[PDB]
Amino acid sequence: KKARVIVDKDPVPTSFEKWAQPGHFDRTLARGPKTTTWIWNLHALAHDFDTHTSDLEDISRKIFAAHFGHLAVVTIWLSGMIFHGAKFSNYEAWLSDPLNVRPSAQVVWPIVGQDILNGDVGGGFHGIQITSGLFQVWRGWGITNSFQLYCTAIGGLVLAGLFLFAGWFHYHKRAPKLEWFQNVESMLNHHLQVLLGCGSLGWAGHLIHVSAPINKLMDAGVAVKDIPLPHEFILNKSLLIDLFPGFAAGLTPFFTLNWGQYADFLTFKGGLNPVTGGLWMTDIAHHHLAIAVVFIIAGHQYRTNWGIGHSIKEILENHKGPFTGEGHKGLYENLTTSWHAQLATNLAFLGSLTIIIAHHMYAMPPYPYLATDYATQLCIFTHHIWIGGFLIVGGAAHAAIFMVRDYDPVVNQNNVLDRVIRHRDAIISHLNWVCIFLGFHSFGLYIHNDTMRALGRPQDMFSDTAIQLQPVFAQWVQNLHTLAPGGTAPNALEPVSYAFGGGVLAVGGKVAMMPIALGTADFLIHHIHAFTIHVTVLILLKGVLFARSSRLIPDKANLGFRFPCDGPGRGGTCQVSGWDHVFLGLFWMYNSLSIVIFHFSWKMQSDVWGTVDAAGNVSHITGGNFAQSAITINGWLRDFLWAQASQVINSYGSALSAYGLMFLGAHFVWAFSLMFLFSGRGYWQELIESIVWAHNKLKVAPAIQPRALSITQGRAVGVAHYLLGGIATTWAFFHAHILSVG
Amino acid sequence: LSGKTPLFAGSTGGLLTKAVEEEKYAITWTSPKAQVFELPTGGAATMHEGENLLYIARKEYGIALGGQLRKFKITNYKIYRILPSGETTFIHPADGVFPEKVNAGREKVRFNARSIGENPNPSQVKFSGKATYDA
Amino acid sequence: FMFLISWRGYWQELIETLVWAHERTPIANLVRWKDKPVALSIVQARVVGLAHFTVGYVLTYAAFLIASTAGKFG
Amino acid sequence: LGADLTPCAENPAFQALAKNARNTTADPQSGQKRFERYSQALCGPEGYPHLIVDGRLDRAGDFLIPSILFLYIAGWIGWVGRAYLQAIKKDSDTEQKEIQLDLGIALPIIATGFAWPAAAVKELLSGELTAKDSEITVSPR
Amino acid sequence: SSISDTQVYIALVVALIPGLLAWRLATELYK
Amino acid sequence: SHTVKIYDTCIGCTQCVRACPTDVLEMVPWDGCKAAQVASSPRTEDCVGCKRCETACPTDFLSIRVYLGAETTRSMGLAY
Amino acid sequence: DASFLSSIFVPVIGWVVPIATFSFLFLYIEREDV
Amino acid sequence: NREVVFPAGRDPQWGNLETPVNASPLVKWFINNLPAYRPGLTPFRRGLEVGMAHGYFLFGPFAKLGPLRDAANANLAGLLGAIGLVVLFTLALSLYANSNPPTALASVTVPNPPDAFQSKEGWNNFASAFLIGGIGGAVVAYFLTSNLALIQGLV
Ligand code: CLA
Ligand code: CLA
Ligand code: CLA
Ligand SMILES: CCCCCCCCCCCCCCCC(=O)OC[C@H](COP(=O)(O)OC[C@@H](O)CO)OC(=O)CCCCCCCCCCCCCCC
Ligand SMILES: CC1=C(/C=C/C(C)=C/C=C/C(C)=C/C=C/C=C(C)/C=C/C=C(C)/C=C/C2=C(C)CCCC2(C)C)C(C)(C)CCC1
Ligand SMILES: CC1=C(/C=C/C(C)=C/C=C/C(C)=C/C=C/C=C(C)/C=C/C=C(C)/C=C/C2=C(C)CCCC2(C)C)C(C)(C)CCC1
Ligand SMILES: CC1=C(C/C=C(\C)CCC[C@H](C)CCC[C@H](C)CCCC(C)C)C(=O)c2ccccc2C1=O
Ligand code: SF4
Ligand code: SF4
Repeated sequence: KKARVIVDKDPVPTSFEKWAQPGHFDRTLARGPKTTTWIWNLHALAHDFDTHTSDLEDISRKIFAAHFGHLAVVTIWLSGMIFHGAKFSNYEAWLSDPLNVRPSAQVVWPIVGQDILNGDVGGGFHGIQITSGLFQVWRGWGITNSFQLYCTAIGGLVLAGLFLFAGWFHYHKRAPKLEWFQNVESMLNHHLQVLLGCGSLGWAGHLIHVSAPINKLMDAGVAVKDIPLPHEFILNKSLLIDLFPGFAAGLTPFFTLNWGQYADFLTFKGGLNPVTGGLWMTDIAHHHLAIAVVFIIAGHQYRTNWGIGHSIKEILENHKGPFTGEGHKGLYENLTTSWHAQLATNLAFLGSLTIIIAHHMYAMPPYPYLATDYATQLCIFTHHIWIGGFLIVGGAAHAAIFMVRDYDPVVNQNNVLDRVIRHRDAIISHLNWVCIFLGFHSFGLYIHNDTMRALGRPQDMFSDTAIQLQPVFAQWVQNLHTLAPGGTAPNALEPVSYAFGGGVLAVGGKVAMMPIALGTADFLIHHIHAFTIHVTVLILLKGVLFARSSRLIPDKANLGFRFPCDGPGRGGTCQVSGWDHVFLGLFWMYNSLSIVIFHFSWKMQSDVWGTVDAAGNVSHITGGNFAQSAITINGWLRDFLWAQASQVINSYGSALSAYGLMFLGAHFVWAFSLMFLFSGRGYWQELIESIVWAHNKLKVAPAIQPRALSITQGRAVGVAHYLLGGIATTWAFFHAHILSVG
Repeated sequence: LSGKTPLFAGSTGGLLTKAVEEEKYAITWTSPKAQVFELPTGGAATMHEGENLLYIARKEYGIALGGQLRKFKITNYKIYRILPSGETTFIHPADGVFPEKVNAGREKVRFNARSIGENPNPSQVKFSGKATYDA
Repeated sequence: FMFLISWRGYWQELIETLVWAHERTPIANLVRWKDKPVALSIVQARVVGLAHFTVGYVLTYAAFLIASTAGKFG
Repeated sequence: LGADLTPCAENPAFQALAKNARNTTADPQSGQKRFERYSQALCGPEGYPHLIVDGRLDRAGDFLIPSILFLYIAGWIGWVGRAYLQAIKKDSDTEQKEIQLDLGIALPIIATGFAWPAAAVKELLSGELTAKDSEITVSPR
Repeated sequence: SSISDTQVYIALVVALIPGLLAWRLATELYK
Repeated sequence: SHTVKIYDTCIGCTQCVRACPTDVLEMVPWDGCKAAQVASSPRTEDCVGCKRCETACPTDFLSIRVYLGAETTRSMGLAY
Repeated sequence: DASFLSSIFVPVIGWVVPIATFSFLFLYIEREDV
Repeated sequence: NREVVFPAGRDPQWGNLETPVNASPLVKWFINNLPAYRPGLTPFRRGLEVGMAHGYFLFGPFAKLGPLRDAANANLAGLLGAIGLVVLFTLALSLYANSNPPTALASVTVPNPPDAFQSKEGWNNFASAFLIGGIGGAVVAYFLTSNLALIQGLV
């Protein structure tokens, strides 16, 4: 079979008839409400397209149209951010003085007293200081004025409307068949070549011609108005050759493989730019050129209409071995017939990738004047770690939904999925053991330290001045990274990051990046991280492996993915569903990532960030107290939570007062979650009975009868408010501390 | 009992020490063909053409398995209780007819000849062996 | 909050794997339980969680009350 | 009245707060006009105007005027909602008309709702305000 | 300062009396 | 064991017997309804107590009730 | 001079009373006699 | 190229898998000749060897990590800690014995456990032996560490 385009013309007519029919998509919701449960079921089932239809082709058409709608709203968001940078911003004042103007969009309208939020953010401007780092991104793009931002935002609005029209079009006018979607080899070839490689090659073209000359003239310190417009680097080639002399040879050393001529603008410098604290733009251009060539080559692996290439089915069927039976026979049919299986894989690995992106962008700061902006460095790290954790829990949810709905025992017969099902007790009991071991020997060491320090016995602590736990392996790896330029990496000048070694790089008196030394407190907190991830993995993997059955409830897959219980019998069977494991794992994901971002914040403020003396002495923000206070719980209470929340609670009557308001409002939402978490719905339904009596008395009872929330909805609301309140608390705390001390 | 054990490579989900010490269960069925089903302990197995015999830890496992043997249109499944004395008793169906169908010779057990709002108060039955639901 | 938020059937399915691991491990095979390990019951868990909640409530406030007053006034 | 309530116009802390008044709106004299309006309230020793809610007519604007204003608007909203639910319980599918509003039924009701006290008193005296205790459901005692 | 040692030993020997009486009451309440 | 009772508001729709995951219930002949059958619970020693029977029962305020009681190996649903 | 009593009673109350109490109660709740 | 993971006893119905970790001839050699499972031993002989080894290793963490590990009394405090914990273990074994305990289980690795661990008297003989072995193993670890300077000095 060949990859080709077959399209149904006009499947679904465009009409507003069904907008007047709420819940037209489900056959049980189309009858209309009798209780208020109907209203919540309309939203829980709105995007559950397996419950809409049973046909995979219409499911796939719905998914492909809804993606264009989502791309439309994301492009509206991005063009909105660029429009605010165009109009309501101090971006042009920030370009002239990147070290003393604080980045601001979002002017606040003067009404009931709220114009106190328009702080003195510098550059002759009042507004809310932003921490999203858009200023640095537009700086690294080489944008020099507001008009280019207006052009970019108008083009983003056009592109968003174009996505929205494409979503109308591929559901109502020209909708693809089922076999158009199942050309996974064609889609992988096109994504790896065009969507990644051609995109990275065009971006390397922009970086070579627009971003690097303009940022090089900025680092020379010319002016914002004397730097020419970037089409005058294409028309007048002498402006390139004055900056980058490798352009004098033209395109002839590219085709004759004399690539060392291009070493002016395709460097391998390694470290950071000493003017901006960012990565070298020639390193970034060279990165995208290499990555583009690798992606274009990689997108030729898979067989399409011309015989050459691979069947992914034939690759997966050959990777069996003596331990794993049939190997990966059947996994191709799982991933080509189940959208939930694909969403599980892409959601898990996209979340893992965002956590990698967060770890990479603090230590190797890409953007000009990003590393000295400690507010942006804290906020984008924590933001992408939260996006990572949520997407990983989503991948676990959709793995369990695959296992309940789309799992076929005939396809998955003595393969690696069938073999992990058939020894799930061994996997889960060893993970149970691992989690208990990691808990005792991570947290119990903190409890030991608390008790020894409180009992007046600090010579018995696990610390650097007592019983030591040095991270010998991580120290060894950082030594190998410090010694890589000239040694294992001979064509690198400076190390990849200064986090491993190489010395303090100061920009504007502040530390951009310096070596992050690892000791007993760092040993302890990395095992806290290992513990909390393993427990989260225990909960989610247990919910995926036991989604269909356990020893307790054999026919669990008949009950569904999402169900409250199977009654008070068998001792009580509450929260056995895979959904309930996603529920319980969201809290441990929260626990883990809160400790990750707290580790980050206090390790950076204690041991990296700070002001550099003119001699060369580094004076950190919290003064190096991580080594002796991050080893007890009392230290993390006092010296981190009590000491650094001084700026969010003293923030009233100032420009940071919305952060104190969000701090208290988030504690409110957090505590308000616990009414839903700690209770059950029999109480609430019985209270609604007496309130419905008082309405029947005054003839105000509604025909849509009031019901308490379902057991699943009560759990969902409880975890949504718990996460919302806790994350917004840490958000307001981080913002109000790091906009004041850094 | 008679039957061939279905073809699968074993699991950690199967029979534990409860089987050799207090109770073990077994389900037998006859299949027109060899076909893949899902074990109650997790995993794919193949039933044989002809009679089968699969041991299970609990009675509920065999009722879930016989519930998915309705989907293959196999309705002659029998469940046996097996004690460590070797004593095998036939439990389901116990009458020979499935319990969904009315068969004669079946007597009422635990029927109350009243509606449920007509139970006595707990204080009316206090300090005696009887409960409010007992007759 | 563990006993108040996580409910029973999770823990019962987890204890079943711990029972498997104990009965399949060598030398630990030599001993086992006279009473079968089960998860706490639903009411029991409400009891234990509320007991924890209120003991922690009382001890946290009594530590703060005593210490904040007696560090200022003896 | 109680706990050092001087007038605002005589309180030195009020006069000290009025010099550093923040502007509420874009009007450059919102703070000055705010303290000139608040100068007739009673004032604690910290400078802030305290309100008196016991019902005396010297301080009717503190709580008595907003009470009448709220109770009128809240009775409007509640009486209009009661009238709409009673009007739709006869039109052959009541539950569908609660999520999809009949504007031709609701909008004359929200126009009519200005006279909810007279309508409520006529509803009360005619025995149409309440249902009987034998007519509406209860649970076993 | 405090009380003498003999008073402490007398208090302990006297506390043997409600200990024995509490043992007898707790065993009698059990049956 | 647990106790499973049946009251005379039964209409014999057989749904509790179909809902039962451990074969506690069965249908016996009767003359008290149009379907001419009741539920009966002879195997209450196999009752796990999961109350699927009460969920399946359609009569307003159930014709079948489970009264939870002394817990055994079968009623706790233990495979060990 | 009766402060030596604490070095008897606190280790008794911390180790000897728990071990004897738990040992009796373990053997009692597992016994099939009473 | 062939399968390495099997059901135990060629019956797939038990909660059992013969794996390389479970049923290697080297692993089955080692577990079956551990004194818990070695043929030809009385319950006293099993408890005595188990006790000797446990007292010997349990000397270590008390001596090198305890409160007195930097004092001159470090090794004797470690000996007293190991002997106290051996005595607590003996008390636990005697409570397990006198509770009329359940029988020891065969597994994939051990086809047949000894009859020592099937009754109350075999466990009581085991615990009586475990006490003696434990105190002896802790004492021999105490003398080999506290006199390790002299033993190196003899060379
Ligand atoms: C690419 C991302 C992605 C996609 C496409 C889906 C898609 C889907 N998921 Mg899913 N999921 C994701 C990520 C994703 N998920 C993540 C990250 C998690 C982990 C939390 C989950 C966890 C999850 C569960 C646990 C379940 C699904 C389910 C579903 C299906 C139906 C959902 C529905 O109808 O929406 C309904 C959506 C709503 C009613 C909106 C809920 C409101 C949210 C929770 C509040 C957000 C707060 C806001 C951001 C901040 C405050 C704003 C406020 C103040 C205004 C659908 C296939 C369900 C299913 O059965 O699938 C078959 C199901 O039970 N998902
Ligand atoms: C038609 C609207 C309406 C009316 C007249 C009443 C009337 C009453 N409610 Mg109420 N209630 C309503 C809607 C309404 N309810 C809704 C929608 C809810 C769910 C949120 C409740 C939930 C509720 C509770 C939980 C309680 C009452 C109670 C009461 C009584 C005391 C007053 C009070 O506490 O108000 C408080 C009511 C609220 C805070 C609900 C908010 C009211 C909404 C916002 C306005 C509704 C207007 C409607 C949507 C507009 C339709 C107009 C039409 C033209 C389309 C009184 C009989 C109490 C009682 O029994 O005391 C004896 C009590 O405990 N109510
Ligand atoms: C759970 C983590 C943890 C750890 C590792 C420690 C560790 C320690 N504590 Mg401590 N403590 C903790 C939690 C912890 N504590 C908590 C939660 C409290 C409660 C407040 C205390 C209260 C406390 C007190 C009061 C004291 C200590 C003391 C000590 C030290 C000596 C204890 C000793 O002799 O151990 C004895 C250990 C054993 C008998 C067994 C060790 C376990 C072995 C090594 C496991 C080996 C498994 C092996 C790898 C498997 C083999 C496989 C096989 C095939 C070969 C030691 C450094 C004492 C001290 O002086 O501090 C320096 C002391 O006085 N602790
Ligand atoms: C989910 C995360 C898993 C990590 C858990 C870690 C410990 C758990 C181990 C449990 C034993 C599982 C039994 C395996 C199942 C089993 O049958 O084993 C046999 C299996 C090979 O099986 P076959 O040879 O049949 O496989 C052939 C086909 O299956 C296709 O490969 O070998 C393993 O994979 C062992 C290696 C796992 C070791 C993990 C290495 C992790 C590498 C980390 C690299 C990180 C970056 C490092 C940079 C420095
Ligand atoms: C930011 C943004 C935006 C913009 C964007 C843009 C502006 C883009 C562009 C893009 C581009 C502009 C791209 C391009 C690319 C290119 C490419 C990708 C090319 C390549 C080529 C090649 C591959 C070559 C080939 C060859 C060879 C190799 C040799 C032989 C010959 C030839 C030449 C054929 C918008 C508005 C949307 C919205 C908002 C945001
Ligand atoms: C196998 C193996 C292993 C392991 C090892 C170990 C685990 C060991 C142990 C070891 C030990 C743990 C040892 C022990 C020893 C002991 C001894 C050496 C003892 C002795 C004792 C004695 C001799 C005593 C005696 C006595 C006395 C003196 C007095 C009186 C009493 C008595 C008689 C008892 C590893 C992993 C590495 C690797 C692979 C292989
Ligand atoms: C508080 C609580 C409730 C009570 C909450 C309920 C009944 C839902 C909340 C009421 C909604 C928000 C009322 C919405 C009514 C109208 C939509 C309001 C319209 C007003 C207009 C101005 C829009 C539960 O039902 C419940 C169920 C299961 C476990 C825990 C709990 C639980 O903790
Ligand atoms: S307490 Fe609630 S969730 Fe738990 S078994 Fe009962 S009804 Fe189900
Ligand atoms: S509670 Fe469960 S086992 Fe018992 S009769 Fe009802 S459905 Fe059957």
